[PDB]
Amino acid sequence: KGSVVIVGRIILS
Amino acid sequence: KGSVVIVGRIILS
Amino acid sequence: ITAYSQQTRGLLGCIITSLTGRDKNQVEGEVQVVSTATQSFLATCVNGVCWTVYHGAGSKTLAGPKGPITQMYTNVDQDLVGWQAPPGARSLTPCTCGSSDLYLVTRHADVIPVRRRGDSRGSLLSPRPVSYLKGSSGGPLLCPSGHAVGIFRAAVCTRGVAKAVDFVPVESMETTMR
Amino acid sequence: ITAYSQQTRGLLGCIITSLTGRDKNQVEGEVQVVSTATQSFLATCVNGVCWTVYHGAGSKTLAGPKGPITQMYTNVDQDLVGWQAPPGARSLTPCTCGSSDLYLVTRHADVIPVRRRGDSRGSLLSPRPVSYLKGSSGGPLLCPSGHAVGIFRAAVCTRGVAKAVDFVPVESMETTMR
Ligand SMILES: [Zn+2]
Ligand SMILES: [Zn+2]
Repeated sequence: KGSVVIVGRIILS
Repeated sequence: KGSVVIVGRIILS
Repeated sequence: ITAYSQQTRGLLGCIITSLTGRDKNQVEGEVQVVSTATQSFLATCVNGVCWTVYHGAGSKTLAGPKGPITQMYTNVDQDLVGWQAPPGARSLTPCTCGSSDLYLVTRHADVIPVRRRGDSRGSLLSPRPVSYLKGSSGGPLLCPSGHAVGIFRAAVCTRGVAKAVDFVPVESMETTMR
Repeated sequence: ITAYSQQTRGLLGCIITSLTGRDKNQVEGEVQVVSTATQSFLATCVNGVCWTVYHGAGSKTLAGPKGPITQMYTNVDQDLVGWQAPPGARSLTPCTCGSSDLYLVTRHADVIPVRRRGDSRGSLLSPRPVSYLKGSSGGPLLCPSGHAVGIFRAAVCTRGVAKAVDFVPVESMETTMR
């Protein structure tokens, strides 16, 4: 089946 | 804009 | 009852099929999972017509085999909307049995038992969190036999917990079709 | 506490990566922004595991460096689903240390104050429309120390605006791991 896919990130600071 | 598309299904049993 | 999901398109096809309006695919099952550019919910075929909720579909057409299909119905106040069922489209038969023992078949093929608390509500015996239900409005509510008794409109939440739900009675869809 | 969103993919990337199921790019950051065909949401690593909400992911696999990662954990009743964290992920460490001062981080990167009002309850200071938290399900709730107290499930909203948040508490994620 189709997969979830990381599209970007939120970098904590 | 556009139409509502059937994206998948749920077969009952 | 039991049911299973089956993806039939990815983003690129939803897109293309959203702009050309023509769905060149075989419809199967009874409840389909549909999408727009900003939302995905369910739609089910009762009496040869694809019902869904107004807060999802709104007034858009349904991409179909010869081009987009126009709404056959539109009860904005009832939050109901419908399209004539395109070729095939297995259709659940109206209730008959008046069984408080309802069945909510969620958008991920999950079936969860619901106890009819009346004309248009049904309590969840096992009170799940409200978010579980996201993307499942429009889905069917059956009774042990596999008959359609409604369309999931909204979960009656309390402190983020979906204690019960609200469905359009199939009798009301019928009144419309009258 | 602060955050800055970083896009790493686009349509082609999601469409192909979601087909092959193999993501060559490298994970980085505590909270990644994931996406399927119909919806986009967030995922946050806590204790070396990619936790997310069941409504958004269902039972799909994550596209990974060596192919599709199967879900390691799946706690449907709490709308939770977690994958074994891929390399490059700076995992967060749990917390829940009596503090009632939380900070919800959204998918556009805005850290908003949530006063804990229970175990999975938390009123906001600054009310926003339900429209302001769409696509942030699966986000993390950070106490002042920068340690995760839970995963955001959905806004607790009253006819229009969002008042509180319902979250799966870190503790519950810990017990699900056992
Ligand atoms: Zn019946
Ligand atoms: Zn802390």
